[PDB]
Amino acid sequence: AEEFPVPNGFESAYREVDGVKLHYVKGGQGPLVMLVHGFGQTWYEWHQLMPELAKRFTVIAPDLPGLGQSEPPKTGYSGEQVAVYLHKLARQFSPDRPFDLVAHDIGIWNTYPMVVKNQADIARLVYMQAPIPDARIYRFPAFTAQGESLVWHFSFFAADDRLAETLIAGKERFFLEHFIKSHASNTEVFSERLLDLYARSYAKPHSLNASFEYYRALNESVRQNAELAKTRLQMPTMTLAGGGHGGMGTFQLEQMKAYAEDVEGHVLPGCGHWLPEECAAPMNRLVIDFLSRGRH
Amino acid sequence: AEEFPVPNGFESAYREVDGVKLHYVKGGQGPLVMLVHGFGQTWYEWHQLMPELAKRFTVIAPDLPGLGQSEPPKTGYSGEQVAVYLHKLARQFSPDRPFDLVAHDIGIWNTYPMVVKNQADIARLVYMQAPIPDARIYRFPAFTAQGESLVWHFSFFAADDRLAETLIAGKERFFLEHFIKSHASNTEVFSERLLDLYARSYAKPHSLNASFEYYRALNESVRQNAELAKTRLQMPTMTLAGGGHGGMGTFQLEQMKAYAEDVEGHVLPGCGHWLPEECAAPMNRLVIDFLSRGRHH
Repeated sequence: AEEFPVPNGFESAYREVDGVKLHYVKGGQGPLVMLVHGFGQTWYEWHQLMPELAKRFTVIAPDLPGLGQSEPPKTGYSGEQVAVYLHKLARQFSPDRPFDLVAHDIGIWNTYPMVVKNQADIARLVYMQAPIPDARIYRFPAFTAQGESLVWHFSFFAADDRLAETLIAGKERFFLEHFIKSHASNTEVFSERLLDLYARSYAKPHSLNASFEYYRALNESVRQNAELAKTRLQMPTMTLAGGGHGGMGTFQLEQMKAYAEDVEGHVLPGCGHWLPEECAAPMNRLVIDFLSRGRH
Repeated sequence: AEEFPVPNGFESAYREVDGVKLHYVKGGQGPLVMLVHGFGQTWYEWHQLMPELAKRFTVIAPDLPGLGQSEPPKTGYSGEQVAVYLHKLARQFSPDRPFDLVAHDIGIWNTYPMVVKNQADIARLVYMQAPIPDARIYRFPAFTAQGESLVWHFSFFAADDRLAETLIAGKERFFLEHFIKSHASNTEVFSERLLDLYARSYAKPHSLNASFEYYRALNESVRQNAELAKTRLQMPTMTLAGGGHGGMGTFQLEQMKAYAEDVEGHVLPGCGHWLPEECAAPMNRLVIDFLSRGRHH
């Protein structure tokens, strides 16, 4: 059974990593690029970028532990714990060569520790639309002169008593449409058909719970990254952010400059949080061009 | 059927104000003190203070429009619109002398405009445990290094799509217990009986909606107050805030200093947000003493 349609020529498969069965979709030939999705979504957010990249790269897009068709992690949900699974998975397919990494939203949280701890394994890096967990996240506002803020959901999802799961259970389709569209500029791309696909996946009880456990571990990830960030990233990096409603704007690049020696950033106008869907043509172009500076 | 038990010597009653039927509980004799409750609660949060205060004052505790047993407003939920109802209600009972005002949480939002526009009508003012709506509210953090922050609910409640009503319906008791305890230092004061009473009240569909419409009007109230605040408050003012988990700390007095010429403040250690319940005895004493410096009975 497949929660989302696999693009022609790709395979849907599983790989046991440290006792956790991870789902992924893989296609193409050449050096490896791993694409890591974020909250509210699965590997499928990459499905329009994957065929283009696969003309030059071996592309793998896993489901984060507990989300999509991947089993929950056995260690924990902090960035350092989850990054182990993702690093080992990539190195199964690229054991003797560095690979490229693209990550969106909490895909950043779940990959930054393995990037900084294994810099020689990462050829090039693309991060989009979320802060790396650090003290800057405590400076975002709870409420803005326009209304709900970009990251008030951090508190909602991290609250104890299983607050978010208890309220959202049975209402997952309603909640996800509101969450996605409230963070979008080009809302029209989120058809009811596409929203049904994403909602059915994260409504699995273990996936709804896994979604919020990433936020329950966020302060631990901040504490982890305070130590790890004493070492700057040395490989070529690109950041992307939306310039429209729901976008991180200039924050994405400005934070990354504290982390990376070699970084270029782009703000995409008229685009919010969901870059692969809201602004597929310019985002795909930027990613393909940046990764194609390396060998393929 | 009363939603909450009425203290001995008090009456539960209704008055029509601008076509809206407002519920209140009233007792005592002497100059008028109006006590205005906040989110998650009703007039009943004042039920321990009211009999003490009624020894020297006429005490009235209304339900905010749409909450408790009061009809929703027919104008809107911004501070300036709601304050009209509360001002006119007070004037029905104290038309010839200024009255005192005590407000908690969004009771502040719903009274500040009528205080600033009708200062001759306000003898003394007590505000506790919420910012006056102004630009300062945009500085509170979305998330903290210890977990959820004090006012992320501003965004949750103001969200469109009836986000809050839709997620909380069928879970009203669960949500209110979490909200109260996450903003409290002393949770033991909230018995199962008391939580049941508050949950049943705000679970009424029009009251659940009304609860969040106050927040959907919050930016409008901020914009209204930006004009109103050009006139400082001149009456004696006291602020109270909790010093414990859920409390506003020094923020309450420090904000009020920008609004009021004559202001004193107290921070109560070991108390969170729900001062009339968490720290009833010292809160009651401070209010009674502050109001009894003025003329009473």
